[PDB]
Amino acid sequence: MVPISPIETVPVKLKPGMDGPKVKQWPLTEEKIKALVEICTEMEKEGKISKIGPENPYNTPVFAIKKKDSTKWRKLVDFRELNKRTQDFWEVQLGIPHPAGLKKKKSVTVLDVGDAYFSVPLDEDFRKYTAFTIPSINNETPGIRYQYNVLPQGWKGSPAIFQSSMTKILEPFAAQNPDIVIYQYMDDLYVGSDLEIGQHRTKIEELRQHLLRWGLTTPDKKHQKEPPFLWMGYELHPDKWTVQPIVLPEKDSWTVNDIQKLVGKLNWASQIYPGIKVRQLSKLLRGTKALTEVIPLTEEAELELAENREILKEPVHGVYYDPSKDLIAEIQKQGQGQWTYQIYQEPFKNLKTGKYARMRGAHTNDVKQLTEAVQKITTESIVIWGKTPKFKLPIQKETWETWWTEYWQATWIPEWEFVNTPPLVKLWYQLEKEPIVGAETFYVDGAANRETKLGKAGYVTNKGRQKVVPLTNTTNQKTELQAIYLALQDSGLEVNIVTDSQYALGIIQAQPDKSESELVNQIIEQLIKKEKVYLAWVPAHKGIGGNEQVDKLVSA
Amino acid sequence: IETVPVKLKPGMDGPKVKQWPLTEEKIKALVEICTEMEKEGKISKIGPENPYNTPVFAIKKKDSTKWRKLVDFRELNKRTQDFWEVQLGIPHPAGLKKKKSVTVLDVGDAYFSVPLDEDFRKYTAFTIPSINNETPGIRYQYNVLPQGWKGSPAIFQSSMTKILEPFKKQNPDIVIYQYMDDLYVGSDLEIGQHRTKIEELRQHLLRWGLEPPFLWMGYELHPDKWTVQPIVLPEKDSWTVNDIQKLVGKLNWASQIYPGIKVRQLSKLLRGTKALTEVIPLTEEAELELAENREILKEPVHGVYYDPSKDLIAEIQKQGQGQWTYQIYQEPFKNLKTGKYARMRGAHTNDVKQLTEAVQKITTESIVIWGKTPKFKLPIQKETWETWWTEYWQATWIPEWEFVNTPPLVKLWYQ
Ligand SMILES: Cc1cc(/C=C/C#N)cc(C)c1Nc1ccnc(Nc2ccc(C#N)cc2)n1
Ligand SMILES: Oc1ccc(C(F)(F)F)cn1
Ligand SMILES: [Mg+2]
Repeated sequence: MVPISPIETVPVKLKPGMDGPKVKQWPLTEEKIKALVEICTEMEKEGKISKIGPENPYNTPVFAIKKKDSTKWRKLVDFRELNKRTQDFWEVQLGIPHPAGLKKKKSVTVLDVGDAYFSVPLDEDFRKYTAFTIPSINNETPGIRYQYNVLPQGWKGSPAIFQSSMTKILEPFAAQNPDIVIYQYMDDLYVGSDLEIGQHRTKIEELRQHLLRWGLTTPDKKHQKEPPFLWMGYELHPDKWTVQPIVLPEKDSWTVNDIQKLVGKLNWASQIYPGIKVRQLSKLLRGTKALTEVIPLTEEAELELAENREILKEPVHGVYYDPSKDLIAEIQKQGQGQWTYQIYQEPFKNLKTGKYARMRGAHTNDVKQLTEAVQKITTESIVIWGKTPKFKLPIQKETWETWWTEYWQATWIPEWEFVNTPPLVKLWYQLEKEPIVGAETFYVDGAANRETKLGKAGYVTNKGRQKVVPLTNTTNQKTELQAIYLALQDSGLEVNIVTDSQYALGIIQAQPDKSESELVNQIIEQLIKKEKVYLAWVPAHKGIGGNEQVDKLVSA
Repeated sequence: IETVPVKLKPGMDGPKVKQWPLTEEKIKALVEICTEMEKEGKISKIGPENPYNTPVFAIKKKDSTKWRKLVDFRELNKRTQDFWEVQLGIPHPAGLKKKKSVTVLDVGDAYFSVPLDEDFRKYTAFTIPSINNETPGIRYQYNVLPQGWKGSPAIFQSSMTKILEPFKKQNPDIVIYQYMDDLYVGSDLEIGQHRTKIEELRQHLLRWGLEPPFLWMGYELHPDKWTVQPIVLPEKDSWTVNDIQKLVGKLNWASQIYPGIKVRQLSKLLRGTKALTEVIPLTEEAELELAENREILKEPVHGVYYDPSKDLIAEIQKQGQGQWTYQIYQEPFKNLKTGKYARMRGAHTNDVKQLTEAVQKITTESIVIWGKTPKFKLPIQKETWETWWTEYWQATWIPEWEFVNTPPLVKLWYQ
């Protein structure tokens, strides 16, 4: 024989304070028992399990399932109970590669390592916890007791221990063959390279010889799977990639669940199909989660769906990453808080696409949303390519500088250039830093009675202009906004406004251009029509002239 | 050489913190650093039976070209037992903040000479990720005291005191304070003298060591020149209605801090409904009230005390043109320090780099004065900060922070 290196075992423990499983083995038909005994006899000959004495107090139930349309039974050891009691492991597969970050490969070979899976031994001190029992015919003898010597399928730790054991084996081969890439998925190794097919197939044989070192055999009859690969919802080709076919169903009436499945497909498609939109369709899912309830599609939802079918009419493909070239990211505003982007290196050849949605919130504006989309794309780009793309943004350089120099928060956008493709992001209003000479000064105030919800809003000016409006179904905060709205309505193009509302200033100093409050939206529309607006704050109830007068008028 | 037993706090598992995205340059640098650390025995590869994790990244200390590995042990430091076994603590030296020069030394490399408790090593696990997760992340744990872990200066304290005994005995007026990986050395000497005592101190370590990659560096402070920000009111000959409104607004805010502030007579100047730009003559009654408020504002705030059992809180305001104001306090309106910066430091067009530098300088001041770091209230959106602060970080410690999403009115009064 040729000596083989053993595969180091991973020490395994149960969670602190817990003991192994002691699950009762139901009874089984005489037919199932005979099948399990033959299966387990084969496994024992192969070294996968071993018979144990009666001292072991642990047990996990075993089942026999009929492999459909066949007379052959299959065994199932149900480790659900042991898994609850097994320690947590490091899971390497949490983050999966995105196809847009892969490199193009001339050749990609697949190797089956299904048999290597059973050369991975289970920690000797943990095997006792995997005990199971085949019931005896008619329950007239003791059941046959086995435990596992290898990683059991369905046990919590098997995926992580298998992968970590294969990786350890493969590390020296990968390190000393930097002209190939190796990726493990399920029971297969995927080996890619840019070598001429002859050299490539030589590397493959060298890899097979390396794996023999550990006694791991790979089928000679080479794998049936070949490019394109169907993998994690993608199609991988040697020089391009895409998502597996997206088929939006036809349906006369839509259910909650159907809309959730539709949006899921649209989200999945949005990573290469440019311009997918889902706001109006996701609006129909607001609040409710009765999976069988039917929702009428708004006319806005039917247009959005009509547009998406058009986008999805024919295949689109992304290209792979070329590390020798810069990454470019271009963003567009779509409306209703929706933003779309493309990431490319050569013009008209996207690596991937995507979208971003306005966060839920009371007030917002386009510049903040653009900034947030940039931060998302930057982070996604670090993940996939390890670097920030250069940005092409629909906002003028002068607009950005005005924004970030005057905004109360620190904000930043990495290297970027203006792309002149409407609609452009702009500043709709800008408040003065100093009072305006010659402009009428409006002192505004409002108040409401907390019980009867009745209030008043109004203003008084240095020219003697005055107004007080009575209001119903209102609050202190609503009347304070209403007062500012009236002053804007009734003033010329330049106006000084004096308020004591800290609430109103928190809103306006955040500079919104769209709001969930129609009152704030009315204020925004008035501000856009002005030439100059200076907003001044004073503390309430301190005898400040002007403010004192109107406070009395509105709290009456 | 023998390990000190270490445990976590009762009923508390190890850190399981996600590794955040790293740029290609930072990954390459960390792979090179960790390959060497592994050869030197400082770290060792680990298996999948270790589920713990702490984020890692890389920085460039101020004024150097070489990458330094930085592990973010903030979570582990919260979960690690407290170290009072030999000493209830190191009473913070109040004289450090009063020296004319204080140099900061990176002595963290010395910690690598002490083994780490075999049973605690698993909790220092970290991952070097790969671009696009194309290869499994490289998993390590520490075999020696790690840089950035609060237990490292505690376990090494006995060894540090012994290394420095000859230098302290020979220079008794020097204040030497250790915080995490940093050594703060304060003197009242002329800087030329000072730099030479610092170099003397390096040799004691080099001598004991027999090489530390960043021990040669030195961050020079001058805390005796640190400036504060009392409340000041304008001195004008012509007061507009708007000027007086802003004055009454600021005085109203000050009255939360100072008891005897009054605005009655100043408000009374605005009687009527006047244009904002109209000039108002001050009455004698208003001038007096104003002068009396000036005098109040020259006194310290009453009942202000530091309590080492309470968190320090740091607030920062962007004032524009590269200027930043900040306040450190434990109770509202009881500021223990206030300040103002103006040096963007290679950041005249990057707000976020400026804020990141401000955070580090404020943390440094907090370490010197009270011996611990404050919790920051940062004027920035979480996503922006989280995306960029690691690109400009140059300290070997990391403070805590939260985010301010509503504009404070108080910005106007610290202007
Ligand atoms: C993540 C990954 C999944 C599969 C596939 C898993 C499955 N099923 C196969 C391989 C080899 C890899 N690993 C890498 C690493 C770097 N570049 C690439 N580029 C690349 C991969 C496949 C094709 C094709 N066809 C083209 C280029 N693949
Ligand atoms: O053989 C079995 C199978 C399942 C069970 C359970 F308790 F889970 F229902 C018990 N004994
Ligand atoms: Mg009022």
